[PDB]
Amino acid sequence: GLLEGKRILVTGIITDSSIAFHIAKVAQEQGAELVLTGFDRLRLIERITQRLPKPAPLLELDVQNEEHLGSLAGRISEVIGEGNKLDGVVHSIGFMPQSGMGVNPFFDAPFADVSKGFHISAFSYSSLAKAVLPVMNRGGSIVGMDFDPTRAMPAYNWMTVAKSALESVNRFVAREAGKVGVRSNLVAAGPIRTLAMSAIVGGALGDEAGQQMQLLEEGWDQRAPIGWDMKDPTPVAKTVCALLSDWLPATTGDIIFADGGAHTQLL
Amino acid sequence: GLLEGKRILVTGIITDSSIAFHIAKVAQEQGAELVLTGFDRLRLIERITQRLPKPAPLLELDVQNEEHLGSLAGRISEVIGEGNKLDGVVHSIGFMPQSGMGVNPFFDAPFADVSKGFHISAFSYSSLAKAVLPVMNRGGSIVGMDFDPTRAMPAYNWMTVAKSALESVNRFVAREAGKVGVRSNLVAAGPIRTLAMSAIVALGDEAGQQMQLLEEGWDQRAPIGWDMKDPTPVAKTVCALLSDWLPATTGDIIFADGGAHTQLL
Amino acid sequence: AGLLEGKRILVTGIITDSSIAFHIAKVAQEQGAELVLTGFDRLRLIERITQRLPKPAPLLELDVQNEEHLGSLAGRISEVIGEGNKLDGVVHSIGFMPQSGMGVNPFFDAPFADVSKGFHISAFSYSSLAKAVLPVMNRGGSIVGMDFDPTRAMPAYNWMTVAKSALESVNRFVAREAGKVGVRSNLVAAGPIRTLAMSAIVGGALGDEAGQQMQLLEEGWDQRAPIGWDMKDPTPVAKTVCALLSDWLPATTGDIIFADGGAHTQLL
Amino acid sequence: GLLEGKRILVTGIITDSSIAFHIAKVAQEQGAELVLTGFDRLRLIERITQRLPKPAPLLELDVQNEEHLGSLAGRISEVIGEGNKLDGVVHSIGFMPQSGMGVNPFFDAPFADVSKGFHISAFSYSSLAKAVLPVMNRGGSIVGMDFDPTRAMPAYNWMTVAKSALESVNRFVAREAGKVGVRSNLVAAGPIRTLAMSAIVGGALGDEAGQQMQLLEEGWDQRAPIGWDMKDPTPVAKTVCALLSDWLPATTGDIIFADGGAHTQLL
Ligand SMILES: NC(=O)c1ccc[n+]([C@@H]2O[C@H](COP(=O)([O-])OP(=O)(O)OC[C@H]3O[C@@H](n4cnc5c(N)ncnc54)[C@H](O)[C@@H]3O)[C@@H](O)[C@H]2O)c1
Ligand SMILES: NC(=O)c1ccc[n+]([C@@H]2O[C@H](COP(=O)([O-])OP(=O)(O)OC[C@H]3O[C@@H](n4cnc5c(N)ncnc54)[C@H](O)[C@@H]3O)[C@@H](O)[C@H]2O)c1
Ligand SMILES: NC(=O)c1ccc[n+]([C@@H]2O[C@H](COP(=O)([O-])OP(=O)(O)OC[C@H]3O[C@@H](n4cnc5c(N)ncnc54)[C@H](O)[C@@H]3O)[C@@H](O)[C@H]2O)c1
Ligand SMILES: NC(=O)c1ccc[n+]([C@@H]2O[C@H](COP(=O)([O-])OP(=O)(O)OC[C@H]3O[C@@H](n4cnc5c(N)ncnc54)[C@H](O)[C@@H]3O)[C@@H](O)[C@H]2O)c1
Ligand code: NA
Ligand code: NA
Ligand code: NA
Ligand code: NA
Repeated sequence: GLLEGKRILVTGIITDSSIAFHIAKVAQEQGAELVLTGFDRLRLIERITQRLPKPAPLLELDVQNEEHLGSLAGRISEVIGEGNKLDGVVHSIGFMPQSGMGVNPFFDAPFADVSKGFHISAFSYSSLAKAVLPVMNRGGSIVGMDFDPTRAMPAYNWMTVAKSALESVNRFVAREAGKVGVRSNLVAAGPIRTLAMSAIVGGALGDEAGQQMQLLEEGWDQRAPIGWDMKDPTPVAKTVCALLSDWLPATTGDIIFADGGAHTQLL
Repeated sequence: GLLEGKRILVTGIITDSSIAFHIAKVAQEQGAELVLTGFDRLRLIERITQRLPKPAPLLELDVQNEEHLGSLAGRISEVIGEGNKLDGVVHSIGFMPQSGMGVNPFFDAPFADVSKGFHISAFSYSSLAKAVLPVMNRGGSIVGMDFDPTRAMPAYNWMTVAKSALESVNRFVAREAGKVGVRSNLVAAGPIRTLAMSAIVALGDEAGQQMQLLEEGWDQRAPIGWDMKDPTPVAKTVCALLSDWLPATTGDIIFADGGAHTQLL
Repeated sequence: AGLLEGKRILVTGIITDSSIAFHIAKVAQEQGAELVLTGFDRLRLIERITQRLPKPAPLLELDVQNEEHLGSLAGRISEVIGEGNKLDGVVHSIGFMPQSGMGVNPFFDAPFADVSKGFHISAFSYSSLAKAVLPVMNRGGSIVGMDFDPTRAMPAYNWMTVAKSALESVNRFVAREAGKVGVRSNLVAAGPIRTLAMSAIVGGALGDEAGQQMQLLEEGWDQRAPIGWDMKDPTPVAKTVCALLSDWLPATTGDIIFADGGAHTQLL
Repeated sequence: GLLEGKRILVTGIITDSSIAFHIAKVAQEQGAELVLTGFDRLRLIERITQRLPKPAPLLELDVQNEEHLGSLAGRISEVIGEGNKLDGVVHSIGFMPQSGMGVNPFFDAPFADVSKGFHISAFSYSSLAKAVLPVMNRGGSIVGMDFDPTRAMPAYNWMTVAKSALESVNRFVAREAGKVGVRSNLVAAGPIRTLAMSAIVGGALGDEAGQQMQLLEEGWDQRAPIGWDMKDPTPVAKTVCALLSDWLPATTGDIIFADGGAHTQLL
């Protein structure tokens, strides 16, 4: 297996459409031993994670909760064994209140909403790394999920701003993680049908949300030289597992695109 | 003059070393009529702005204060005249608590501090645009100050993250401002000796060595050199973007850094 | 009162009154600059075009593939501008890629000799022109070239896009050399400006599928641009070039300034 | 193995320091069956390829030679078997005449020299793809070697221009290759001590250029959060093998950095 014998923490499962669910699934198929975290809906997440190929312990983690973060490393050590450390950590956590996305006016998002979105979507990448690095092996790998924010675009609005901040945070986490021999990278994915993608069509009434998703998928698949399927998270999941493996050992502070090549083409 | 007859709002003057002070100075030399804003120490700012070439009214604006923002357009109209609008707006506002910069470890910056820095340095570019666009002419220009955050740097830490956010905010502000014929752009300046940039740093030998190497390297990398004690080239570049001479540039970043960012060594 | 008052500026690249260089020259003269112009090959026709400019200007022959033309250019410039005078600005507005490299053949089928010629004219010659003119440029001068954003692949533009990527790299090295004598070097990345060659593709020169793609590509600029984009109006591009020729961007070099309506900053 | 059962063409071996030699070594260790090509010094390359873990046929290929390119597919088919195709192709080919490098003035490099370097280092990435795509399986992978040309550098001079052109070529190759389900990507490596740059490193293209190359290497390891070892091509070879594998299946037209993270850091 690609990740045989590696112990990996996977955040961000909420439904079995979640990108983290497919990251966790491929990682287990490739021999990894997982620890999972879940936010808020722990009973529902526990049932969801039973659909994964192999059993894995589930820990509660709200990245806005400094008590959760401060106890996380010790809670991880309790489940993986006294003398054991993590080899990989997956950040697959994002949120932006409704006012910050969809057809809602960009100028009308109140700061309290945008700040919450920045906290969960960008600041928390530093928060999670700070919490887990003490229980990470040298040679380890932290990977976060990104959506290319180089250019502005409709509907993504303030979540785009949060991703721009996340990219910057990743470069600084790589400085800290490198002091202990750990890599830090983002995977910039093309669009995937998840709960997150439903936030993007927020405000659309009627068949508008469906047709907006149709236009998004059509244009992405068109630009991508090898095509793009928003219903298939497996290629993104594999890319994350590639970064969690030992096969990109000189890549850190970086962004690896898993978008079908769409961002390299203009029409 | 380059800005003859243009009415321009300039935020961010705190001393005569402020970048906004030199922007305001050059803009007046080039025929512009200015309105200034000031945060917190208004009595001191009023006296400092008397050093500018020409008089300009001063309005209070704390960009975290929604009442200040919501009244700003009406307060601008009171000073420039009933039937008049602004042609330009300069955002030269930046702040990050000490926990988010310097020798303070990146991981130890509390969220409340970083959020305040994000508010003042990135979110407020949108807030300011929202407030002034109703009293801006078509063909107008909004310019903000940037420091290239494409790569991580020691000591700048969370201020670099805020600048990464600011670049993204500018691209979305350009979409809103473009609806009314207004451009929005950032000037990415090389390092300048100001109060805000001195906050980034006295604080031990590691911080001292980091900044010397940053400054040493910037003049070295820049093909035409870089003078950290001279804000004039940055001020002129902002005036270039306020003028009518870059009329098809918006949502963009213009570098006034000696060309340093184009060179590796 | 002119943006370029008293400045002596060399403008290459005029072939018709649609040439971007023609509009650069027009605005620069309107802003008080004194121009020297260059033209390639059929100078008698180019001279009739340059008579349409607001003010008279000498025209010098320059084939940028001809090293004798390049080696004699500085002296020929000095002869027309006066013994003790130098240039303040230079505009490179020169580009060409043979048809095989811009869609008439598939990308893989363009012969190297054609592509090499396009690279020579469109990228290498920015270095060649800088070498030739820098001896007669004042400190504080400015060299500006024309770019078409090559960050992403596009239909039909093919090897010309490769040439522009090369030109962007050349500009960064010219900035190193020019900076030694106090001269800035920059590119203006313009949005598309209507031409006969690309109009032919939109007319169905490369078939109906390629025609639709080129038109969609062009239309997309005005759509993406937050302030719109007018493919028939080179004046905003001309003004931006004059802005880089002025003294108002004095700390910008090795760089790329976009005059594209903001299109490249937007994804839809 | 990461490349088990895959047939891969590797260009660019000249000595056992070549990046291509280490790509070949790791690929064979990971189960790949290789075909190798060599330019000009075929007796030397034959001996060099005997140092690899496993035997591999060696084919002559001068990428400036259109006859070599036009016969290449058939010569590949002859050695891999009638009904078999390639799964991967590695372009590890670069050259710029001395006039285009070192202390030799950038403005003085004659066009004939720069055009030759452009042909070998950038155009031939398209030429090789054109030549090999007819004998490539769907789902295959083409990988070329890049040196980040986003910013100008001492001594690399016109080779940096060639790399900027190569990055553009890669995006158009990805378009064409994507039509038949093949990916095309570059690996931007940190500096590695190889034959091509040895004279510049040794001061033979000026004492100043030698000094600047040392400063470049020192700063590269300094910037890199996980360090950079200019004598160790293994992390680069592994990254190329990662792109040849099935684990980055949604990445094309792209550039993957194997540089210690140096390019993401300013000091
Ligand atoms: N779906 C796409 O098109 C897309 C594209 C690129 C990147 N991404 C990114 O991938 C990541 C995963 O999103 P997804 O598409 O799988 O959607 P998702 O809704 O399934 O996952 C988002 C996760 O964030 C968690 N989360 C929210 N607030 C949290 C908090 N306070 N503490 C801890 N966890 C919290 C949620 O519980 C959920 O598990 C996000 O960063 C998203 O922005 C998504
Ligand atoms: N100094 C540099 O090296 C450098 C480089 C590039 C860009 N910049 C940017 O230029 C801008 C101006 O900074 P400077 O270097 O002139 O420093 P400065 O300290 O002189 O100016 C910063 C200004 O921000 C104002 N400000 C802070 N909090 C505010 C609030 N709540 N509401 C309104 N205004 C508030 C201050 O009153 C001050 O006038 C900032 O955006 C800074 O990030 C600075
Ligand atoms: N038209 C657009 O959409 C567009 C967009 C962006 C950039 N540009 C660039 O702007 C520049 C000007 O192009 P244009 O649109 O005005 O087209 P154009 O055909 O009018 O100008 C190209 C010029 O190059 C000259 N030239 C060609 N070979 C030469 C040689 N051997 N020696 C000297 N001069 C030579 C031609 O005589 C002509 O004057 C080019 O670099 C072009 O790539 C054009
Ligand atoms: N060494 C580094 O620091 C570095 C960094 C990044 C990328 N790269 C790139 O990696 C690739 C491999 O170079 P290297 O450093 O391993 O050096 P090398 O000297 O070991 O390999 C260069 C190869 O190019 C081949 N080549 C030259 N002309 C050719 C032609 N006409 N036809 C076919 N092959 C030809 C040579 O035979 C040789 O095998 C090059 O593209 C180089 O630019 C190298
Ligand atoms: Na496609
Ligand atoms: Na310098
Ligand atoms: Na538009
Ligand atoms: Na280091």
